[PDB]
Amino acid sequence: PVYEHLLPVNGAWRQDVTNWLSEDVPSFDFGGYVVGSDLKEANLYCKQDGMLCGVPFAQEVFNQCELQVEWLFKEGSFLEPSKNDSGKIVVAKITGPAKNILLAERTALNILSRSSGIATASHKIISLARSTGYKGTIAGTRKTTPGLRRLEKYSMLVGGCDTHRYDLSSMVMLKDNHIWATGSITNAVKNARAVCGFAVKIEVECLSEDEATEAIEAGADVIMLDNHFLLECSGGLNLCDDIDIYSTSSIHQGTPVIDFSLKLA
Amino acid sequence: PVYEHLLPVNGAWRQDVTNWLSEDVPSFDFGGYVVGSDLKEANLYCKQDGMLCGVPFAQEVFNQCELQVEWLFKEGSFLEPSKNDSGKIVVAKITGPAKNILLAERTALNILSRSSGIATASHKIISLARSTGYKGTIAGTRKTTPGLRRLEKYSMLVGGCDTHRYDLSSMVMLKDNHIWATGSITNAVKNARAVCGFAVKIEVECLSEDEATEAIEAGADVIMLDNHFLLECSGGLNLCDDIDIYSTSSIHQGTPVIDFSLKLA
Amino acid sequence: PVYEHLLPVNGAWRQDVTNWLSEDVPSFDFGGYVVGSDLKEANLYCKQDGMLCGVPFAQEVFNQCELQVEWLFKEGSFLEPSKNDSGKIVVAKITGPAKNILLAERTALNILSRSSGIATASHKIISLARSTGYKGTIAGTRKTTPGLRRLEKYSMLVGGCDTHRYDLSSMVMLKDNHIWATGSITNAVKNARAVCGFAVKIEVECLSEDEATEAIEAGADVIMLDNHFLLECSGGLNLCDDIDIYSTSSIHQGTPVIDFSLKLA
Amino acid sequence: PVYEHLLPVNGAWRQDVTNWLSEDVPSFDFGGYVVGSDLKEANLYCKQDGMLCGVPFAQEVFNQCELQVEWLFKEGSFLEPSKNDSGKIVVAKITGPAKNILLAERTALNILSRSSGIATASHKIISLARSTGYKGTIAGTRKTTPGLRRLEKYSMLVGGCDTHRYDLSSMVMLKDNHIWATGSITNAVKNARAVCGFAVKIEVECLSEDEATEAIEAGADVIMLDNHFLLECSGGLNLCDDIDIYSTSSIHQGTPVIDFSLKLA
Amino acid sequence: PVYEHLLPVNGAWRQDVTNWLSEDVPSFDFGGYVVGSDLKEANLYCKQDGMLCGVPFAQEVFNQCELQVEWLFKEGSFLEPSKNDSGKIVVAKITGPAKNILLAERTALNILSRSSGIATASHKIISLARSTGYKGTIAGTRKTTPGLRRLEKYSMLVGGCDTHRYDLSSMVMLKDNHIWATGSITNAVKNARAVCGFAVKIEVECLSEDEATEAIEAGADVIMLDNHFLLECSGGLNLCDDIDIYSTSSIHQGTPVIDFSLKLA
Amino acid sequence: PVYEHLLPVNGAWRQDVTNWLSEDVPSFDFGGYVVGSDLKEANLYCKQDGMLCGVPFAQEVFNQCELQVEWLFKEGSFLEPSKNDSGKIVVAKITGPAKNILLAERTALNILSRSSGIATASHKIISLARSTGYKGTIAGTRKTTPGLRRLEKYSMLVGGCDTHRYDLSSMVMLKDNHIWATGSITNAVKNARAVCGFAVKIEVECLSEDEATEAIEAGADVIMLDNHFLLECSGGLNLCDDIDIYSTSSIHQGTPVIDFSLKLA
Ligand SMILES: O=C(O)c1cccnc1C(=O)O
Ligand SMILES: O=C(O)c1cccnc1C(=O)O
Ligand SMILES: O=C(O)c1cccnc1C(=O)O
Ligand SMILES: O=C(O)c1cccnc1C(=O)O
Ligand SMILES: O=C(O)c1cccnc1C(=O)O
Ligand SMILES: O=C(O)c1cccnc1C(=O)O
Repeated sequence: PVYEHLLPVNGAWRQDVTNWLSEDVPSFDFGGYVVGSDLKEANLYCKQDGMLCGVPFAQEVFNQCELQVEWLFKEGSFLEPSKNDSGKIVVAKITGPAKNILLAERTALNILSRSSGIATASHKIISLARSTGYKGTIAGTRKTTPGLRRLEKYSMLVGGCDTHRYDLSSMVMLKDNHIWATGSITNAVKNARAVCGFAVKIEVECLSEDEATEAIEAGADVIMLDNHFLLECSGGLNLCDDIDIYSTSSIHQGTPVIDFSLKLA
Repeated sequence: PVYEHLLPVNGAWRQDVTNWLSEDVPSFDFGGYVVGSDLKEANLYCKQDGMLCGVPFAQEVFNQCELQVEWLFKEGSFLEPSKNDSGKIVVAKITGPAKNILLAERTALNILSRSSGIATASHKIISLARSTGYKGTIAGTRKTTPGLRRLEKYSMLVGGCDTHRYDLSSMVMLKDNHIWATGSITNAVKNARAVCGFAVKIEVECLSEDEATEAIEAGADVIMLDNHFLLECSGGLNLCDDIDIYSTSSIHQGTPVIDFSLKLA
Repeated sequence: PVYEHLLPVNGAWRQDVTNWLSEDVPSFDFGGYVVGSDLKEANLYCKQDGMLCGVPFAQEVFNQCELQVEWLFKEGSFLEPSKNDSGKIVVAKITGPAKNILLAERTALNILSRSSGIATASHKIISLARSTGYKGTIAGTRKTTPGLRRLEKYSMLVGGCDTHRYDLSSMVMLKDNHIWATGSITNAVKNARAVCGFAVKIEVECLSEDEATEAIEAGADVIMLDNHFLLECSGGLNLCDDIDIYSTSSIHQGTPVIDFSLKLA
Repeated sequence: PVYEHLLPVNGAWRQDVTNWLSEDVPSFDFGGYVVGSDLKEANLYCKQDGMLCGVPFAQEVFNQCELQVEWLFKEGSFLEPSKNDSGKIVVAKITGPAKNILLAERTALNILSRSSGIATASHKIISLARSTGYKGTIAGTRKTTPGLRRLEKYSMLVGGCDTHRYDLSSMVMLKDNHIWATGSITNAVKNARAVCGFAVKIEVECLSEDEATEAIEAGADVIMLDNHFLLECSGGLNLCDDIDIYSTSSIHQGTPVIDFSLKLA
Repeated sequence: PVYEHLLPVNGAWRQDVTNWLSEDVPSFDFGGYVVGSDLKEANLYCKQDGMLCGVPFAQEVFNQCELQVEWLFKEGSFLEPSKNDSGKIVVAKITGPAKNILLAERTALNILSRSSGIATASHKIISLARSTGYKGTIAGTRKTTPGLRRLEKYSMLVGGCDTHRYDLSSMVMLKDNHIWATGSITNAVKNARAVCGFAVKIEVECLSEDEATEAIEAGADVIMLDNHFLLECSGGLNLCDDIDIYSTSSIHQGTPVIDFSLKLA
Repeated sequence: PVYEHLLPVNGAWRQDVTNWLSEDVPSFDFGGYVVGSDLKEANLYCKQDGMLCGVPFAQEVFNQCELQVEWLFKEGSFLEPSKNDSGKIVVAKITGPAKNILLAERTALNILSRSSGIATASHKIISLARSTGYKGTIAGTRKTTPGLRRLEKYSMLVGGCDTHRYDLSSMVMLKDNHIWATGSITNAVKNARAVCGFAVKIEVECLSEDEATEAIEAGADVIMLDNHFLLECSGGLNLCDDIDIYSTSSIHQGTPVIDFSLKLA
């Protein structure tokens, strides 16, 4: 299958791209005026070892800037301009009006560098906590960048990690707050089920044995223990027991970026 | 003066906040339904040493969620839950309907953690390259997070760094591409000036002495040398000559985040 | 003429379609990922006797999903999968990437089923109150579905009914409230005329003879009697006098839908 | 608990309300000009037996129109202006500028009538298929009105029915198309799981015994048979076996509306 | 009555105001930062003889900038800082944070100056072509400023002129193009009526006697002769016969502006 | 170079065009329905002496209306249908469906007439104050039409004038208000510099010699005297000293329009 197929042929994400362009050009593009529309050739370079990600997003930028691109690598590929036989690697060839190329450049690179960084960190962590023989899964969180959740979750997936719940409208996640708000884990879970129904899972964060057990009997689908049913521990950075899920914002939040660059022939 | 005064009482940034809420709740807030509207008290905790930033943005989230907040620290303050007399520090007191608090929580914390992280890195770098006795300035770049430029530039400022140019509609930045596109640095600069006028500066990236010098005579306001007029070097991470500006995406891109948390009494 | 020509080649209605897609895919299209982009063939089936409507809207969905469609029937056609020689009727042939077809499907069918239902009810009512020899017109109301007024009014037209006034900015409709608000029907009508001018008609709802008559002398273009000038009665469902207009939300509000389906070869 | 708490204090749904107002007043409100701003009193009447629904939405309309409202009944209440001791029932008291009341009126009533209709049909069906002693659940579909999904799903809930899956980004629903697209139910389910992860359920539509059984072994959470795991039958209108879920668009699509009205004192 | 009552308490026009603010502050308001939030007093001055218009729009700007304003003159008032006992006239008193006042200033004044200019020209023309004893009406056109139609039409009204048709969805206006497109004025008018219905008027532009007459018999509501039924001539700037309407873009297009200013105490 | 290259291949300005179309067709295009889609030919005529401007904007309208256009003159060309060998001049040839041409017409002409008017006035003023031998520049202001700033600034440029500062986020412009708000011009300028940095110029309005001089020493880039550093006088309409900049809203605000028309063959 193809990850980019997760993105609907059309939807709000394409308008996100348009807005990112507008964010860069509130009025006029002075540089585009001085450079002109002569057709030009350009290479997109990857200048740091890491996994390529964000291809469909960068491509949408290129599409809206009316350029012709040819990717030399499939998304998800691990690149290693490690050699520095030049120190970098051409991952795409671009053609189009000079101004159009220089306009798409920074926005496109801002997407690739950040999406690749998340993917790279996600992959490092799962493969790492694979190599121990762990069979469970490593998941993300909701601690995403404001306005950039679709892109970052998508990058988690390409990295080989679980996204965990997309938002607050997806899997219900109950805590102590909700628990004694209704009287007991049972009530909290029953009221959650009363509105989410069968199509969506309910997860309850516990801290003891009994607590977990009443949640199970209440109908909870997941139980978070935190630092018929699945088990999850959250926070854990460097431990692997035989829990089903380990959640950590480490694969997506505050991660290093993968450097890219673009140059006209 | 007050940094938050840079933000217009009303504009698109407030709609950005609304959209960040919508990004978290596409349909229903199941948890808000189970917890209810009973008034509750909550403390916002800073769990890592660093500079507080993003206050006006987090406050807008709280405002739209109809809550009452009292900040215990001015924005720009360096916090040091270093002590772990508890390991954390209450930076704000919040009151309002249970559901409203839990709805604002993740979005508000996603803003603070990232804005504080950028501020903290920005401050570390300038103060560092201060301590050497350098009198010039440290600036950022355009390698910002897509859709989050206002917030990140704002954080650079609070950190004590220069934002550098906001976008492509602000200071013109000419390169080799534009240069031989018109015939010479002089032409590129003349065509740029022809459209940007007197109100906006023109910066030309050079690589030699003469080049710099023709740019100066052409009317360039800044000259980038890269790895009446000002001088700037770009890339430099760990060197301080007596240049006027040192640009590096290090103070804002791929920076660690500062951990925060929120808990109901 | 062609009804779909009422829709401007470009305007907000096309953005409505985009938003309907986003409403169905807030994050990822998991099914589109599992099915892939292989080209596929598909038939759009009409599974209930009724008039075909909403063609230009369904087509916009197909266009944005980048598919190739061929309609086998003109909009406004009465279909009668009455036969159940199969029980259904292929009204369109579609081709395109598997994922793209399944993405457009539900949204496209939600449009056709509802637009056809309105058209079908509208047609049934006018033709019915035709067959009596009535020469006047049957009109709709403003009791449309929130956010879907353009589509429903358009469907009323295809059905052979009058839309009546599109909104509150179109024909002025005065009631008792406005009447004694100024002192008399004459004043209400004079103040309405004072702002709407000659380009827009003024309608006054009366309940007696004199009332109607003062409205006529005041300059009213239409007089509603309700359960140089035209006459209208509103509410009436099952009566036909020689009034000019009979208004009823029955041709568009709370009407049955016409079932459609889509299947890949 | 309170159903309206499912709605986030702020999000896109409130902007939906604003747009519904704009849809009614593209330019000027001639009637509002003739009536004026004098404070007025108004009663909201329910003129048909059915369940009250859409309260938070109608209230948002009233809020944006700056009016004061007092609801005489809790949402979810079954009303029976059956008596026609007057034939109707005051469900809310409104106060505010004349023009503001008449502006909110049609939009507010268009919401109540349709939301109550859906709720009423939903309730009739579950209670009905309750009375047989059926312990399973009755669910809706994705055949919602374009642009009005949040409101209609919300109404399904108030009616006492399950919403079923909200959209295509929520529970994965695999069919034959996806099945042989990968080679087997097992593959389809494995690829779906590969992208949706543990937080979201996977449902597979089958037509035989074995098929169901391979889906179960593949990891499917639900199995649709259509006309550890749950079972669902879809289409069924008037049959109740001991399946877990019965899906039908009947509780929300093409349902009669509940008539309301508003009158100034 | 009050003209500002034509504007719905809430709708897109208020979002237009927000966007006008964003158009002025894409990133930061440097001046607002240097001036601060200290409360200040300010007078809004009218520096040129003309009619005051655009009050509700300027007020919305002030409202969104959270200021307190007191208008010293009703909208529609003719001002004559003719005296230059100072040369200007305080039309409003404003109070609020320094930064908030200076932010609203230019946008608010850009609205008043242009709306007053249109009103002033509109009034000059009708009063002028009043003074001749003409009893007909002077109307505008569709040659409005892109994106500013609501404001300019509204200003035409305050000036004492007819707006003429608001847009292409309001009164149908047929020309030769449409006429021979169907075969004859009769056909064009019949097809127009077939879609616009009774609620909207149809206007046909003629150039001869017979032409006018067939339009009348076809059902046209207005007949334009251009350089039961009404008559209109379009273009005419400096002629008054006993036609009903004289259309000219002169009252709104390319009109001088009325100068205003704002100063802090 | 080409002025239209200042506009980004894609951004908000293209959405502005879409909205201008929606502003003209809130519901249906009755005329487009009566005229049909038959291909037609059309000439765009310039009926008044002046400079052609707004070409890229009018072209976007034509593009969205799916038409084929051929401009007979480069933007910036001075036209002189002075001859009235016919009285007008074909500046563009258009082809496409009848309805599509008539839909784009008014919006396209509203853009050309106003953009050309601004350009024409801008050119008249600079060339005029050229002919005196003045070597400085003539600039505009921020007194632009709400929502139409990009278009009007762009027109100023084509006219041969300086735009002056685009908005409040571009060059800082300090006044007395800001000056004594901090204690002195020096403080105001220092606080402005503290937030705008090196990339953006600071302008201070003075009224005396010393004042100018302290601003210069404070670091101001421009000094406005009003009715290393540059000098500017603002207001001046009919005086030319050897100042660097003369600002006047006369080249863009309240300027006459250049009449255009469109006719089908
Ligand atoms: O909310 C979540 O989805 C989540 C899931 C696992 C761990 N943390 C979180 C969080 O965002 O705090
Ligand atoms: O473009 C800029 O503003 C910029 C300024 C200095 C260094 N880098 C950049 C960049 O974004 O590549
Ligand atoms: O308002 C209208 O257009 C209308 C016209 C006829 C009958 N009812 C209505 C209504 O919406 O209540
Ligand atoms: O897609 C769904 O969610 C759905 C669920 C059950 C029955 N039908 C459908 C449908 O929309 O066709
Ligand atoms: O179209 C109109 O409404 C109109 C009405 C009268 C005169 N001109 C026009 C025009 O815009 O060309
Ligand atoms: O604000 C400006 O940019 C400006 C610049 C020069 C003269 N006036 C102004 C103004 O808008 O009042």
